[PDB]
Amino acid sequence: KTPEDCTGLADIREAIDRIDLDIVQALGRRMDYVKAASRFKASEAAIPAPERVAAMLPERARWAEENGLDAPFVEGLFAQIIHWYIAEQIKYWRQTR
Amino acid sequence: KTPEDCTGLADIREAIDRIDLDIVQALGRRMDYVKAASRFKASEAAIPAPERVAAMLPERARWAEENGLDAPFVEGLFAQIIHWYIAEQIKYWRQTR
Ligand SMILES: O=C(O)c1ccccc1O
Ligand SMILES: O=C(O)c1ccccc1O
Repeated sequence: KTPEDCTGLADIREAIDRIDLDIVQALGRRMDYVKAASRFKASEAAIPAPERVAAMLPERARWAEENGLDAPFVEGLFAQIIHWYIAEQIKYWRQTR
Repeated sequence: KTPEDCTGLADIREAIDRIDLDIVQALGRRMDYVKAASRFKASEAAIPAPERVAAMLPERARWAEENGLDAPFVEGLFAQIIHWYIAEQIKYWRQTR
């Protein structure tokens, strides 16, 4: 149901649970691409790609802005996420070669 | 392209940007449902529903477990997301109710 067709918290919570599961499934598939990424790193030191992160974060802020969400909170959340995936990628690189 | 069909970082980053966009879009729609939730609350006090949050978090850990992601990271990320939405819902309630 749309937010305005929701008759109570049962409806609201079904939709929220679905959206959050979608997010979890996307973060899981995100990990697949991050591991695949390590095939195109020339060295371990290539992994963090700070210029790439610098480009990503304002992009995510813009998306926040365009979707009616506080840009600082979303951008900072994605800073945490991206740096966490980087850390995982390093660990994965080390463990698989 | 699938992670395994990606032929370089150009392909990897296209898919990651698509995934991160879907996540921002989903957080955007989630906000609509959180604000709609408020017309089913009594005062600033019924808003945080601690019994609801407590059931939510290990459900999110489980989904992370089933999607091959570190469960504390995902559980911790959602504690952060959920508590920020509660905050926004209180602000929203003050502003409109
Ligand atoms: O996960 C990412 O988005 C990322 C970005 C830059 C470098 C390494 C990474 O894992
Ligand atoms: O955003 C939520 O998931 C939430 C959960 C419990 C209480 C208030 C809320 O906004």
